[PDB]
Amino acid sequence: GQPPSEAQVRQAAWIARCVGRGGSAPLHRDDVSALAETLQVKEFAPGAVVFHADQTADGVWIVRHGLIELAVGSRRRRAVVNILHPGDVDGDIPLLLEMPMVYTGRALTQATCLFLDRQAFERLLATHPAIARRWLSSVAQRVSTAQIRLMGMLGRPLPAQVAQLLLDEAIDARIELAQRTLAAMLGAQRPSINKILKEFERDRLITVGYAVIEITDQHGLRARAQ
Amino acid sequence: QPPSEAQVRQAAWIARCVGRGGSAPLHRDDVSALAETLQVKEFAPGAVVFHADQTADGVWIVRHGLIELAVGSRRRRAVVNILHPGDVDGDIPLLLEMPMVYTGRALTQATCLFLDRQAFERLLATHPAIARRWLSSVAQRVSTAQIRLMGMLGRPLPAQVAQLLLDEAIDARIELAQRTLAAMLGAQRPSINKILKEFERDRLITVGYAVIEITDQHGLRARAQ
Ligand SMILES: [Cl-]
Repeated sequence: GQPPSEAQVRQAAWIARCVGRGGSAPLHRDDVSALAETLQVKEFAPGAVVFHADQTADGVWIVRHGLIELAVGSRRRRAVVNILHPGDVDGDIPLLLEMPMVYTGRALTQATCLFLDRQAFERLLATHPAIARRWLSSVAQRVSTAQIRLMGMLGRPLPAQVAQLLLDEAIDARIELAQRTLAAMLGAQRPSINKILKEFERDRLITVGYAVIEITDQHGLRARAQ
Repeated sequence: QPPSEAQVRQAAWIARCVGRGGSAPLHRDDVSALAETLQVKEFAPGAVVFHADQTADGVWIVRHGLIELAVGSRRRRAVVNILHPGDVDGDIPLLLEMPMVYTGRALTQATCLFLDRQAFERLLATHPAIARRWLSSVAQRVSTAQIRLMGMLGRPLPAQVAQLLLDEAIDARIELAQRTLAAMLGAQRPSINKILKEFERDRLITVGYAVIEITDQHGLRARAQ
């Protein structure tokens, strides 16, 4: 079929940069344990949908086991914008903003997610001050981190921006994003991005693979990021 | 000697996360109830309320007067925002354990209320409605800025300028230096100056000394695309 619009990809990608991670998790795993019988335990076969784009955020999802792919568009030509690992959290900030989810989460491997519905979420915050307080820290961290990344791109040459984006996205020196998605995140023309990546590759800074990019010279790439 | 473009840009976008009105974490009734908790600070014009690069050690609520937010040496200051009664600042850097990134100076006689770190934690620990409202407030304030930044991506500069003027306008008025407008867009003053003069020739805006008035909102929205 057809790929989603540049606008849809850009919006999904940057909003997906506010997901909760290890260092920014709103609940400790021990808090999660204590919520047993309140959290709903959901199992997912590979390929199964956890939540749908454009549907109201009606609770908080915690990844417990497996990997969850975040993507926008039709399955065949969807744009992957992120991957959630065990401990990661999504749904809470859009709930706080009374917004729908703007991408779809699907199990990439056999997965278990824990669901805190809206009512349970409100009750938790109304009754547990320490949990409310850590949630506030988490939200501040996650949204500010995204903002600061957008701010930092401004006023810099595009190759510096691409270099910086790769460095920021890399996990174990790997960026698992399509070139099209990188272009969308930077508001850049796709041929412009291709040429930069090709130059970085020629200069032995990166390797461009099958919708993944490998960093081969971190210090050299840091220099391009200025 | 002046602040750098990156300094101005950073301070300006951070200043766009100030809590105001519906987005403020404390409403007027909360502030009244916190009378014997909040420290009342009085200022004369030119007084420094808080300094760039200093540790955020509490939350500021403006009660009376106007507070100019700016970066750079005093003589070469770039103004990035004005706080008005009801505005709340300092809470996000406090939550992040980060420094203030701009200096607040009183423009007028001013009264600010200060909720120090210890009082802030005690409030959050004992007031569930204010704790829950703070959560939504931080999310809303920063996301609103995030959305403005996202919406600039890949757009032509004249549309960005038109959109920024529309977003900044209070009662059709924008009080920022052209160099600051340019820094917020990641651009240089001559580029912005050329665009504003063309907008002014088409009777969309009127341009003064660090002040722009919108005179044709429909026309300017058209340019914002
Ligand atoms: Cl491409």
